[PDB]
Amino acid sequence: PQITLWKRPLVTIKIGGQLKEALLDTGADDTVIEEMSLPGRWKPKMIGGIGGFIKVRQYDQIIIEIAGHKAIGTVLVGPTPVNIIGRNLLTQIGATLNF
Amino acid sequence: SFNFPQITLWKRPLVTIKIGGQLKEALLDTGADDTVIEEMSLPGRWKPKMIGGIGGFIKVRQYDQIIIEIAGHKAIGTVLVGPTPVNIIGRNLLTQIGATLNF
Ligand SMILES: CC(C)(C)NC(=O)[C@@H]1C[C@@H]2CCCC[C@@H]2CN1C[C@@H](O)[C@H](Cc1ccccc1)NC(=O)[C@H](CC(N)=O)NC(=O)c1ccc2ccccc2n1
Ligand SMILES: [Cl-]
Ligand SMILES: [Cl-]
Repeated sequence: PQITLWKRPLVTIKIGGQLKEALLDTGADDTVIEEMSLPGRWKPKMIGGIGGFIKVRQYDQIIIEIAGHKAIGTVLVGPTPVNIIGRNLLTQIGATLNF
Repeated sequence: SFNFPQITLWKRPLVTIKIGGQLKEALLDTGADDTVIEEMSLPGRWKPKMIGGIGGFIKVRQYDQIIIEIAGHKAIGTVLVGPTPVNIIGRNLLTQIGATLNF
């Protein structure tokens, strides 16, 4: 619960019965995780980053545990190089950025 | 506090920065290794670099030892200049203003 930024802020997540590592990312609007199957229905979405846009699958109301905190919300699945926890779920677990 | 704000993440964590004499808005971004600013003029030597993120890579100019004011806090470090859609303050400078994640 107090994470400095001299290293990447990586945490463990539990999603679709798997443990994975993910990046706590205040610069991401959305949560984007590498290809895997999830227990739900999806719809298409386009999202942008540095370097253009990618197609992802949008899964709503997904149960995901981040550093032991449970969230239930939208997870995007697509060709990201790193699993990213964005503000939609950072807010659910009560994360803040402090000076 | 006003001098050391606790920033909630309901909205994008945007702040005012001053760089190269100019005021700009930038994103405080714990998920970025580097600080990347839109095309602008900076002094000194630079070297070309490729940096990547979600969509792929962009070519930037790397400048070292740049002074930047971030929400009124002084930080010095490398700044990459290039075709980023959003100015972002990455971990190399967030550490210099004592930023932490808390939950
Ligand atoms: C994740 C998504 C919802 C698409 N949002 C974003 O990606 C938004 C888009 C915004 C507008 C365009 C400019 C970027 C800002 C902030 N970003 C969030 C932002 O936090 C984003 C998230 C991220 C992390 C790691 C890998 C990829 C993507 N970081 C980045 O784009 C930074 C840029 C940099 N410093 O070089 N990338 C990295 O720090 C980084 C780290 C490891 C990597 C490994 C392999 C390939 C690329 C890698 N890039
Ligand atoms: Cl959500
Ligand atoms: Cl630096």
